[PDB]
Amino acid sequence: YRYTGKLRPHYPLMPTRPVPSYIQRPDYADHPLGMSESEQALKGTSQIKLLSSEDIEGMRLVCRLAREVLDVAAGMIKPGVTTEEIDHAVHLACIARNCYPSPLNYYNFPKSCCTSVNEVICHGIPDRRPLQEGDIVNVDITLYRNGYHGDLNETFFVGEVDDGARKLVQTTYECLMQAIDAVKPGVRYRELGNIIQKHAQANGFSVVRSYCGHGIHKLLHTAPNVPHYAKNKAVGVMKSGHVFTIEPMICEGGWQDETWPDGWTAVTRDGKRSAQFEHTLLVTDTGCEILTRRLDSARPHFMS
Ligand SMILES: [Co+2]
Ligand SMILES: [Co+2]
Ligand code: NA
Repeated sequence: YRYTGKLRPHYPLMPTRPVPSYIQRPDYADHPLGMSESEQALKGTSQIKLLSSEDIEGMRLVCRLAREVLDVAAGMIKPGVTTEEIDHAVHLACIARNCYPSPLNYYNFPKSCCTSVNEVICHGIPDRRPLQEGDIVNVDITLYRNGYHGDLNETFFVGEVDDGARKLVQTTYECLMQAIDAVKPGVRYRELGNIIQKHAQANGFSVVRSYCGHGIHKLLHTAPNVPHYAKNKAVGVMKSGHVFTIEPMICEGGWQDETWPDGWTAVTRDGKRSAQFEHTLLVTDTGCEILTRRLDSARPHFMS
């Protein structure tokens, strides 16, 4: 394998962390290949759940808890901390809130969150590498509580970063918020990619194509499929009670991605940096509820 950049995996990984049996587990947790029966049984549909009041409550709860866990991780971002150390703290924080870390054994994914550094686009595997001054790192938190998943991520600065990092991360956040600001009943899912790419391109950045936002609730990913690039073919129309993510991945260079031999880590083919932000959203009649929002600050962590 030829690496696309400077980053390398730092093995071995610490042994898999167990989750006490009293925490309720999603179906894939105990599947030998981490496949999800319940996702399989809805594999290939494009019908979008309209959430019940019970569902809405379940999604508010897990999404609030997911935010608390991201906030734990955010508190640890500094030079010298390894992504495995972050993942360990995330693992314990999920358990402390009676949640299962959704990534863990999802299709045999080995860790309890995704940590994506620099040229990693998404799905980086926490490992023994200490963060370096100048890095950018995304932590993507998914929790499972009482049958529901919630999903968010932020990109963070590790110490002082260069002007390119500041611009990439600011622009990515702007793309997310512009997309969120358009969400409301009657809007086509395919429209969000138009808004995102327009802002990305205006700032000299490209938009990852191979990864999309997604429905989420009792399934970790389901309809709708939500591309972040212009003139996509996404199917469907937003309706009150829809819940899905918007999670744009923006790149300094080209949009092309490839996967490491680990089968998870997605990287820019050119080795240039990529940043991401994600919220889980619930479509309401005036617009949407940002289920994963910060409650105690107006702004994401990187603006500190
Ligand atoms: Co997501
Ligand atoms: Co996510
Ligand atoms: Na990155």
